[PDB]
Amino acid sequence: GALKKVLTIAGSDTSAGAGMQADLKTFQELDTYGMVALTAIVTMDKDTWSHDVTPLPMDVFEKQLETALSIGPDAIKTGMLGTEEIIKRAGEVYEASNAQYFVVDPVMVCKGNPGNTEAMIKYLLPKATVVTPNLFEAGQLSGLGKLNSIEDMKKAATIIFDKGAQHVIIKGGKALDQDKSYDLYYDGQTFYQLTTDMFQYNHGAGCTFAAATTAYLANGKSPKEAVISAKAFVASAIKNGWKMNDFVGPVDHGAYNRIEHIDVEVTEV
Amino acid sequence: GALKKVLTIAGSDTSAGAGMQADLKTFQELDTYGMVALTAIVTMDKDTWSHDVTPLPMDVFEKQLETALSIGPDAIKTGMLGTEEIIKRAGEVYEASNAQYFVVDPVMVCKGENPGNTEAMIKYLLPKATVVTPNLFEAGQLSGLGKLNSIEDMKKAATIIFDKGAQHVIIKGGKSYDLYYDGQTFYQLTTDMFSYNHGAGCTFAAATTAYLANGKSPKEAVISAKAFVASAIKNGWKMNDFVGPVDHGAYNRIEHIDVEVTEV
Ligand SMILES: *[C@H](O)c1c(CO)cnc(C)c1O
Ligand SMILES: *[C@H](O)c1c(CO)cnc(C)c1O
Repeated sequence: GALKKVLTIAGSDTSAGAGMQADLKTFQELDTYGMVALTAIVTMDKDTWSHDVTPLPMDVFEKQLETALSIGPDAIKTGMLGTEEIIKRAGEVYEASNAQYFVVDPVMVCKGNPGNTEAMIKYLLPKATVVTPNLFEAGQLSGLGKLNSIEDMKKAATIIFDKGAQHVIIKGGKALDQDKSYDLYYDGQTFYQLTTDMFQYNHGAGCTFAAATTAYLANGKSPKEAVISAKAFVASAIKNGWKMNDFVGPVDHGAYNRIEHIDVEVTEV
Repeated sequence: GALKKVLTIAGSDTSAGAGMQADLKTFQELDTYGMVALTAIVTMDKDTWSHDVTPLPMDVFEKQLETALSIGPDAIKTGMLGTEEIIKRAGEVYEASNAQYFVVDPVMVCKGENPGNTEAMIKYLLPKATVVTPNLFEAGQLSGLGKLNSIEDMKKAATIIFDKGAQHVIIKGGKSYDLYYDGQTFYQLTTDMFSYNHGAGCTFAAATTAYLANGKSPKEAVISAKAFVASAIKNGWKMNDFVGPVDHGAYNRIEHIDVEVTEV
């Protein structure tokens, strides 16, 4: 039947591994109609790879929103938002829409502000179907600071959930363990640990995971299935990522469908 | 082997049917690594679908090109360029890269809705173009023939545009004829006729570009891109009362449509 319409409110990653590029790519891979409202443009210097974030004026941000909103998204994802104004508006449009799914990837960092954090806490967490911080973002969102363990991650998730998020996944990434990738998923009742092997290039892993979750929810998976299916999606992308230069390599967003499925072990902790 | 890297220099079609959205989606469908240097942001009024083109500052345009060029595209496509200076830089970045394929979709109009720009395309892009993909209006402008009303006028247009330096020319007729010309032979490309065609041209040029990057001859790339876009068109859907985009994934997901090829 008709493609589900999935909007991302996000920034452009010129390198095309992350940000709106990941979102659109992943939305397409998962057979949904992808759309974007750009908040910012990120570029990288040719010699050093230093990032430059160029914000987009609010008037064009709002023009993009009006269009994308008239089209009627079934699910919304947010990525790099950049300002409290934008953060606040991202929240407002979700509520104003007929969308049933709101996936918040609380971007703070790229590979290669309590201000925005508080605005994220205030305006986004209470409407979030799923929120997907990495280890660093989870400690900020929870106000616990540096999380060192599965049990600290459990603490962070309860705190974030109690601030309004219906479902929380914290990516433990290379910080928690480096032989295995652990994420902690929490739904208010039970803590699930999600585990896959590690092999290697993971630029855009985060966005891709949040983008896949949104598509999976748009297409009818429960948040649990959606998160688990997204972890598998991104694990394959990560395994088959490629070297772009001396600083970075993107995930291969098409790997799950074109190369292989990777097993995600799920356990209660 | 590694994913081929394909750059599009284009604008954002907020409706996500055409422009860079169509490009990236098409690029992804054809197993290539798609990238974009954004030239502008196109938005549409909710009530009238009036297009508003917000250009991006030239400084951010150039920072995006610097990053895309360091990554090293295997192929470059152009879409909406908007100014004669954007037109010139697009050609220059093609020449500066090690890219072997330059596909120019000389966009002048959008589904739903400067001859100085037309002159700029003729001077800067056409001499570098592996493939140029005008619709009927754009071909009449690039050729200077004005409104093309027949396969004879299209043949003339294609000859003129080839003579301006484009190596392969396809004029989309808009039954369902496209005219392909390589300098030696005129091939009429046809399928059955199917109105949710928003982004068909971008998708066609984007698929052409990916096919070329993945090793198909220009003839085969065009024929393959036509089948690709025909499926997308056939499976387009109604977005609102003004427009309906093509289904970029329809070739892979839904069905494969045969292209009839005939010399003319
Ligand atoms: C950074 O690379 C990045 C992210 C996080 O990976 C999200 N969005 C944009 C535009 C980025 O550049
Ligand atoms: C128009 O919708 C359009 C075209 C031509 O189809 C190309 N690029 C952009 C950004 C557009 O909006």
